Amino acid sequence: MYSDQTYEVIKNRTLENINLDIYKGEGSFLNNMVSGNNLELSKIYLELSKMHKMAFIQDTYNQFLDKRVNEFGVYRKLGTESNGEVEFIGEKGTVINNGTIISYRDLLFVVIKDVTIGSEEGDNSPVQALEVGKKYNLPTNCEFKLVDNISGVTKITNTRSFEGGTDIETDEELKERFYKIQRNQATSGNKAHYEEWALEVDGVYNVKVYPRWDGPGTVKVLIFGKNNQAVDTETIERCQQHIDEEKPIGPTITVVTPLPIEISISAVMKLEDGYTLDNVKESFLESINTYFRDIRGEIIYTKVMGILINTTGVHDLSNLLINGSTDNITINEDKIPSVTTVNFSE
Amino acid sequence: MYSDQTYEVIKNRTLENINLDIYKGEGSFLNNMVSGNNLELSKIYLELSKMHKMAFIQDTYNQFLDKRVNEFGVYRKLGTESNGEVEFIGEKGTVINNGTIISYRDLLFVVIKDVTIGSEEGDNSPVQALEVGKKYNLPTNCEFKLVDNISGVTKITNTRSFEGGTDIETDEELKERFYKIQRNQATSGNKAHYEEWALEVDGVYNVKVYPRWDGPGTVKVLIFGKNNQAVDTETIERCQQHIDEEKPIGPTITVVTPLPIEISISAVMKLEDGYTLDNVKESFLESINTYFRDIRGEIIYTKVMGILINTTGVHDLSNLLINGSTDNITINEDKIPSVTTVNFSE
Amino acid sequence: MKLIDKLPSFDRNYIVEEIQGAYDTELNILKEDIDDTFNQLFVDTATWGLDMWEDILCIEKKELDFDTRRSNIKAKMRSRGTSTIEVIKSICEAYTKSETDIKVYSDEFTFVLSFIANNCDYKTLLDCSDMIERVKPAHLLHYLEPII
Repeated sequence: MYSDQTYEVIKNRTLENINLDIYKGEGSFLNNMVSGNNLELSKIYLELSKMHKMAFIQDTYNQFLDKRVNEFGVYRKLGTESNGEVEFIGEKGTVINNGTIISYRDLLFVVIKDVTIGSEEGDNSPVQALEVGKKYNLPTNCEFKLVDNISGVTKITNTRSFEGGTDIETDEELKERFYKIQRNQATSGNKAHYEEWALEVDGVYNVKVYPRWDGPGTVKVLIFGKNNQAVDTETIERCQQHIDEEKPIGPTITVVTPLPIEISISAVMKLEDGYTLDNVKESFLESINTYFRDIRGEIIYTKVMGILINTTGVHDLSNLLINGSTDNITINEDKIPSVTTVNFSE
Repeated sequence: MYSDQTYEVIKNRTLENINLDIYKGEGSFLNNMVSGNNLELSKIYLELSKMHKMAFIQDTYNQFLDKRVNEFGVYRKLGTESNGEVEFIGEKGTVINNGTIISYRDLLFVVIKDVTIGSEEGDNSPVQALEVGKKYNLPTNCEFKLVDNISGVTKITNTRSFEGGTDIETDEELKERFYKIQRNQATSGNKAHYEEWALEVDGVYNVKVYPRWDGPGTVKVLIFGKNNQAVDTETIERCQQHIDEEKPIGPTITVVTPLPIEISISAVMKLEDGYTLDNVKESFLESINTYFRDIRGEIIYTKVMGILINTTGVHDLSNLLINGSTDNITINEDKIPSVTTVNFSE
Repeated sequence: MKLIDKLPSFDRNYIVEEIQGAYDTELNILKEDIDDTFNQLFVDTATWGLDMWEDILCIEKKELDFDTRRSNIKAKMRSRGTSTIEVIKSICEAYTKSETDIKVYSDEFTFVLSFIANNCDYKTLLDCSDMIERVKPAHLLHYLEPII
């Protein structure tokens, strides 16, 4: 191909193309024109080889990828600026106006709202990164410094880690994203397609779909908030409207929120020395709350009493009763145990 | 414009651009070098035109075609290998380890399950084809040979035919898929979308969709292989389960394949000199097979018996009956003619 | 201009220069041809190439201006019909020039279109219904109802 086509090869080819009495000689004037044209033609061959690659969907550049995705209607992500809140410590009554820039090392951060040291609202003010990037996502407790000294301001530190700083999307990321988009398109009523739109709601984390719950075409949408806790009613409403904005033709949609199950417990236990009823009560309730957060399936009475005895301050235990029974209690779907009654006696 | 400039026009233009008192004489070495440089110029312009062609892929299938098709989300389906089970016959107690190499004719196969002859597990072990293609879809009772010499083994044969060997994709087939998609307009939950879904699975070449065949939420899907041929039930199952993966939930999917129409031939004909019954029977079988490949609508008695009289070795014929009659029979949908009985005599 | 620079000292006279200048002008023509072809490679920069772009798209029509060619190409690819009922309902209302309500039973899979018969005529109603069935899911059954 064009790699085979070179200065020497095309030069000899052109020399053969000419039927002339002049013997071919190095440095001849006619040889000079032929050699110059062949050099520029070889350069043009290299350019053609390059525009092979530049015309492809892959191995594009910033402008090339931009044009391709604009033809596809896709747009690359420039990233987002980091956002956090810092604390200003210094002379009381000092007013830090909006637009003030605080520098941590070489990083530059700007204060959004006015903050007064010693004010009733406090000395905490949200601070946004001047530019996008992971480097702007500063951790907690960073000693920010004013670029411009302000009288009355001494120490600037963030009580929370800076977040929201996202980097510039790379070409490969956008290429793979576009390839996935073309590969997987929105369908009418696929479980994954419908569930993804529900996943866009911030409040909910886990989404489940129960089709045929009320006959053909009937879809029962099941949602789960933070660690499968029930979200607020307004969150349910906004999720319902959102999924209706993307729902297929003629579906019946019901959003189901997780339910809590109250738990009442009672036992007659012996407490270890130096420990009171309140301490063992709080420790065991925290432990059993963790267990409820991790319990899969139904309740295990033996596991409950095991976490009870393993709790510090339990000399011995007896007469353990949960919800009026000592048997294993079945947990149904969308039901999470909730600690409500703790009847502990020594 | 690459096509705008041609060899002789630019040759004359270059000659005119030379402004010298030297007369421009034909046959001169100067004219000869202009001719050679213009020859290289025509080569580079033609190559630029070919570059434009390769960029548009109006003809001359290229890698550009594959990449542009991948841009539109369509991707080549490589295919699958044939599957089956073989019987090991030989000395009792011999163990045929997994991965054993067996060759029947040119094709090569691999043992999938470690089988011991004489064990309670039986002498039958699954075998999968080592390459993608329909040739590996071996029929039943085929004998297989050990590539490696194993003591105590005598015969290897398959109790059933081998299936699952979908053919490898061809560039023309992908081009036709892309073009028919270009006329199509897939929509989330659409009949054309369902047709595309069916076309996705290998072995599916012709797709028929029937909406409301039974009414409310009822889907009737009819598929065809190459040249409107029936497909294996495994392919049907794969296609229907894939559709169910992508289909909206609630519709009733129904996928079927064409079935043959049996035909029996009875006739008395005068054998030609130097021709036997088997030869003319085989020749007419080939003729009727290619005619059935080319047939559409109904079988025409006159056409069949006229292609019989035109067959080599056929002098005169009489009392020709198709299924005992001389009447044209309609070839319905998802139905193809099938030759069952051939009765020729003198 | 480049060749004469590459040319030797003894070839600095006009007799040598004329051929090199003519060839340099020709190669300038060739390089602007390369530029034009590279523009033709990209669909946005390609003006005359938009026709066989549409031919690749397998849609053919006489066209006025290249901007509309690019717009039609962008519309042709992607632009998937939404599964939302509202978009299709709006299109149906635009065809019929009358509002349409939906009484859909997922158990029945039944779709119904109600519209004033006076607003929309027979032929355009049939065309709109054919377009709907082209877009509407095959399993779902739709019905157009004219209001007397």
